[PDB]
Parts: sequence; C-alpha cells; structure tokens
Amino acid sequence: KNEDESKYLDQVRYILKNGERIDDRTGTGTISVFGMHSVYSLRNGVVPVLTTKRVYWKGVVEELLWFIRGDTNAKHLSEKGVRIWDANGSRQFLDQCGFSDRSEGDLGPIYGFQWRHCGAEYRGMDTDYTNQGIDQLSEIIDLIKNEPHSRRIILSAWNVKDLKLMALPPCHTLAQFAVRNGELSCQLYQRSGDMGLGVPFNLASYGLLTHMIAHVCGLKTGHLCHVLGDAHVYMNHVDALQEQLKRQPRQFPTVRFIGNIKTIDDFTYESIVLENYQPMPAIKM
Ligand SMILES: O=c1ccn([C@H]2C[C@H](O)[C@@H](COP(=O)(O)O)O2)c(=O)[nH]1
Repeated sequence: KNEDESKYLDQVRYILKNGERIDDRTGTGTISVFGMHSVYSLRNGVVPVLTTKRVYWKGVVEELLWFIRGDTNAKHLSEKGVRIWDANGSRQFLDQCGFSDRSEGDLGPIYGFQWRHCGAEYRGMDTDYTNQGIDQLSEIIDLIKNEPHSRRIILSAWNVKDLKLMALPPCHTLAQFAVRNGELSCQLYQRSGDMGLGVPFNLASYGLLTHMIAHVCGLKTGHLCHVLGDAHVYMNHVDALQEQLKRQPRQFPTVRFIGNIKTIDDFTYESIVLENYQPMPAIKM
C-alpha cells in the first residue's frame, strides 16, 4: 500500500547500485546521484514520515516552530532538547568559520531569518528584527489565500548576499507552493540530501509545513514533489541503509491540529497531533 516510501527505498537502491563514489568537501566518501525526483501524497492528513526507520519527529516539529519564529539561536532549540544545530553554533565551529565576534548558539541569517526577515541586515541572534526585511512566509500565505493560482509562490533560504554569514548554506534551498482542486501542493528543491539522516527529516519537515499552511488557509493538501541535486549515501552508512532496504514500509502517519490555530505563528508543539506513527527502530549510522 505505502508505494510512496517504496519509492524512497528504490532511490536508495538506485544510488547504491549506480551512484558515483566521490569524496565530499570534508574528504568523506559518498555514493552520489545528481538529479533525483519523487512525489509523496499529502492527501487525507498524510505526512511522509518514513516507517522503515524512526524519524526524529520531536526534532522536526521544534525545528519548524523555531524557523517560523525567525529564530537563529541554536540554544533556543537545544533548550527543548533538540541538539541538531548545536555543533554549528559551538564556540569551536564559530571560530573555525571566522565568526569569532558571535555569541555561542548564533547560526547567522539561516532559514528562520530568511523566512521572516529576508534582506534585513543581520546583526546577531539577540537583535530584535520585528518588521525588518521581507516576511516571505506571510507573503506566500497571502498569495495562497488571495491568488491561489499564482506561479510566483516561493519560499527561499538561498540568499546569495547572506551565504557567507550562515553556519551552513541551506540544503533545503527553496520550496514552491501551488493550489489545485482546493489542494495545496509543495515542490521542495533540495541541493544536497544524505539519504540516511537528512532526507527523511527534511521530507517530514516540508510535509508538516505544507499541512500547517493548508490548515491556516482553509485548504486540503495535495502532494509534495521532492527534487534532489546531490542525492548521496555516506560510505559509513551503506550497511545501515542495506539493513533498511530489507524492511517493508508501513502506512504513513497522519497529522491533525488542535486549538484555535488562525495564523502560522499560533502553532505550538501541543497543537500538532501525529497519528499512527509506529516505525521500525532507528538505525545506527
Ligand atoms: O537539512 C539538511 C541539512 C544537511 N543535510 C546534509 C546534506 C549533506 O550531506 C550535508 C551538508 O553538506 P553540503 O551539501 O553543504 O556540503 O548535510 C541534509 O541532507 N539536510
């Protein structure tokens, strides 16, 4: 039944069999295919959270709420027990990236800052940016409500002028939205995805975001197109993914929202209910 997860497993199988063996910017071995595409149904509450290996759903939600706040302070995420950005905000990493002037936790003008304040001058995570720069997230919700057929509904973190200030240039580079049949769909352009850890997390994240926007706009959800540039498996993850490929997918979970959620800024951890998520165990990578 879960044909959509079967497609992710086929992408991993295709990469292992046909990918090129290349060392990345760190000197770490990868197996890579440039240019891959997959579609996931979001209909009837479905969020494409992989069942063949547990996805860090708590991390997905807290990260997304922290993006929506426009927050770039890794400590605010770490304080909810989500440490995924902590390495990139560490005194050691900041100094290595020539950000010696930044406070620990300051990731620079990454996703949250771009989504809510695109074009504003970044002056550190502790600065108040209220009403500074372009609120892309507000703008795309305005377009979906007022001009649902627009070909111009883009959320982009790839701010060229800001790339040098970021802890990391964005892997999930831009997302286009469209409405058909009163159904909101999303196409995510991901320049770089590790099939082991990153890509499943990112699929859950953009699936959830599309549902949250659809909810606040009074729309059903259609599909998520996932477009990859460098689709890769780290050499030291090959055995873990060969393990995952032996597993048969279960049905994807569904999401529903509780409370009086009127705007994108009103979602809380507690307002987001994930239903029937029973994955096989996380695999050690
Ligand atoms: O949301 C994210 C963040 C990172 N990565 C992975 C992809 C790469 O393996 C690495 C980023 O390295 P570059 O592509 O920037 O070299 O992290 C993802 O897959 N998703």
